[PDB]
Amino acid sequence: VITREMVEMLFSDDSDLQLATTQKFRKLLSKEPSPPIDEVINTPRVVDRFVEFLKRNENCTLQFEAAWALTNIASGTSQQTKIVIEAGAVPIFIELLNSDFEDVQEQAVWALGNIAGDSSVCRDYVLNCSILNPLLTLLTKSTRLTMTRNAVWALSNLCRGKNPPPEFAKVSPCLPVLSRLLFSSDSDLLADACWALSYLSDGPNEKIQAVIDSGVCRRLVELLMHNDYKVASPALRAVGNIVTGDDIQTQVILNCSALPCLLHLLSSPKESIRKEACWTISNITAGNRAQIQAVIDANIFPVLIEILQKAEFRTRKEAAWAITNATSGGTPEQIRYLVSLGCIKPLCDLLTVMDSKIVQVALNGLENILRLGEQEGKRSGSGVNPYCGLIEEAYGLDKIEFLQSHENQEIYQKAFDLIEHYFGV
Amino acid sequence: TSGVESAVLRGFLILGKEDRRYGPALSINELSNLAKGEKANVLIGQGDVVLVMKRKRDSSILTDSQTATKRIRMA
Repeated sequence: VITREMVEMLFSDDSDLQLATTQKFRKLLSKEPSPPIDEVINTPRVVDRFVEFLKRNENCTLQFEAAWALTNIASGTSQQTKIVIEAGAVPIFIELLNSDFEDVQEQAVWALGNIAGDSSVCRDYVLNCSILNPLLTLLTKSTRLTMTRNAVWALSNLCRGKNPPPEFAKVSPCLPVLSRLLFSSDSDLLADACWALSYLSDGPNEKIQAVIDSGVCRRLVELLMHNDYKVASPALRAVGNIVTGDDIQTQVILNCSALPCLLHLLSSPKESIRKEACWTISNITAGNRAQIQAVIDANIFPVLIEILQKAEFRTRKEAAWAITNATSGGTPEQIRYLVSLGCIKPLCDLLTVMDSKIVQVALNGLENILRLGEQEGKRSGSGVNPYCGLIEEAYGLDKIEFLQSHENQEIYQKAFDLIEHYFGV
Repeated sequence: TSGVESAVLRGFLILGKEDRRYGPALSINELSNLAKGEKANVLIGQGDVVLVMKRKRDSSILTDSQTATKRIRMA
């Protein structure tokens, strides 16, 4: 715990006693396993005294020890970070980003990273204190690998969050810096840079265009094939978010030859990679007919159909979307091709899952196939739906009829209408 | 429905009939403004209203990068 002389020395008037005391407090908070954060902040005036030492530009070591002490306090719970912010440390920490001492700079970054990473409230506050310009300056002027890592990680904390997301105008200027950082070889650097890009590309297509405008797509696609999962996984997330954009934006990713990478990642030994590869492809097959065709030419669908019937369920869900989206936007020849790969059977098998959302997705893909079958039956006067028989063979009709016992009204109403429209006696 | 309505609705999944839990219906020209992952009713054809969502899905239903938002400096 604390001592009385610690308190009395901390408020002395000589730098010798101050620096020694702050170092004692720093050592206490820099100790495992359970740091005495409360005891330090509960002790009156202490937090304010640490903050006051950040202004001591004449004493480099005092600033360093002070920043470190506050850093470990801001690493705790939300209330513990509240005390540091309300002590007024944030605007001072931002000034210390342009400290002439590198050891003071880096610890300022770390502190601000911890503060911003507390909540969306703290994040927006840090951004409102204009951290971005000094931080990006520090990042581009850095000469140490440990400094850049901390800066990027802090930057990624400024981007993280969706409830609410940060004001895009206050975070988007970091995109050119982030773009250049993708060319580094450091795994830790690439990882946080790709996470920051995935945060920024997570939303409306305006935000996605800004990400694209910085020219990160080509590099992001190459990083899909990185041997470190700490890099490939966020890189896939960023690419996956970008192809949630419109047809034009999605095409950028495709012209970077992403599909052969995505095909390869469908066979990944890591479970989360296959799922997000499927998720990414599902957002591409939700595109136009040229893009669906691009997925066909990349020989992706035979694998998706294998996944649809045999993979881990949370991976099957995304493959279902991929097949279903393809049946809604595709040409008759494209849908005819999916049917020839045997997509009806594993679609029908999903009609009985307990995830009511995937049931609707399955129902949609089947209805799409059925509607095209009906249109096909009119463009040749046969009046016969060629896919009704295949669905019957796959016990789809029985399963659709069984859905009339499903509690979900949307599913019930849907199954009811399909039977009435395509399977009337 | 019209060619325009059909083309637009290709980017959407029709979840079912009008559900007023999600409020008054959007028009077809407003529908593109719908946030990814959200649901809305939309006016189509001759006064019909259906509930929809974008087929373009955000990364919401996925895993986390929770490690690490905060880092303490030790040793």
